[PDB]
Amino acid sequence: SRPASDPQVVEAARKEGRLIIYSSTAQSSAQALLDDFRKLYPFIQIEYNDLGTQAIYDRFVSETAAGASSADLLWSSAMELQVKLASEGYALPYDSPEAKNWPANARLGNLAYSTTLEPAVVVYNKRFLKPEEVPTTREGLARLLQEPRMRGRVATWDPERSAVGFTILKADYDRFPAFQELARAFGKAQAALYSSTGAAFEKVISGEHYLAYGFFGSYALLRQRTVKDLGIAYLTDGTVAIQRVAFINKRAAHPNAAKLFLDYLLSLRGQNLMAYTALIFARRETVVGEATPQALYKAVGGKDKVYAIPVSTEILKNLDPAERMRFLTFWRQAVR
Repeated sequence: SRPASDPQVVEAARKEGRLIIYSSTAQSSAQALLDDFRKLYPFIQIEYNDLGTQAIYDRFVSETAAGASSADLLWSSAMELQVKLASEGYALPYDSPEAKNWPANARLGNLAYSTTLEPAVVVYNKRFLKPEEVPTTREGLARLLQEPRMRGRVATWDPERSAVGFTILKADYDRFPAFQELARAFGKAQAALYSSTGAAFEKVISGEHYLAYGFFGSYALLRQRTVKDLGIAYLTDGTVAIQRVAFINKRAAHPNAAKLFLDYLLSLRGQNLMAYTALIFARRETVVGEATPQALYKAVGGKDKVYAIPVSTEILKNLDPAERMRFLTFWRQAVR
């Protein structure tokens, strides 16, 4: 199919001829979306900047303050930092014709959009933990992490170096009491903390760690295709899902190309490519592939077991000084 972007937007994008993206989405995961978008619009040259979540925010803020050339479109899993920018005058307001059935809690009006529904999962090395040895609950994981063989064998986010690590672990801490017992077991097992999914996965795949907690199901599914010893367990006591937020730079030199790419990401065509080929867990329910809401809900025991972090200014509470102090003070004491 073809995204329902307005014909006048398509022609204005052709005049621009160019699209600059700042994205946290691994190029390995995004590449099939970029390639399909270029098939749709061969007259748009894409510059894809694969950057850390904190670095996107810092660089966009600096470039905008200096009046400098910046991104047309920002796409990031650090939901608080995306919602912060889009609620502070950095977003081009645009009603996507592809987002008409987006729930209100999946969009910041016309300022920013959910593009995914990606679970925080457990990945493990099947050579060292068999599927049946991996518990699917926080209390069961706390129990496994008491075992001497697990000491040195756990990876999780560093929520002080990854903005999305913070998004995920803060939401886990807020929603699941059992997260506290688990975080103390991170301490017991001397969990190593990583600022990126790839650094954690590299150590699970070598076997330096047996298990990684809290990383994206999308990246786990894509890595599984080339690494057969990679296992994925879905939490059945409650799964946190992030929504990667896209918005258009208000000061985009190529606003119309950004509109076409945003529409593409929200379209059936783009969400189906996520679900089927990129193995990015899609936001749209009416998709076919492995990385779908249907598949996620089946793995966790139902939709009610998924806490989907909303694309809302309410989540800026996570950036409040008192709220970061409570979370970090507890976190640092538990995992030392």
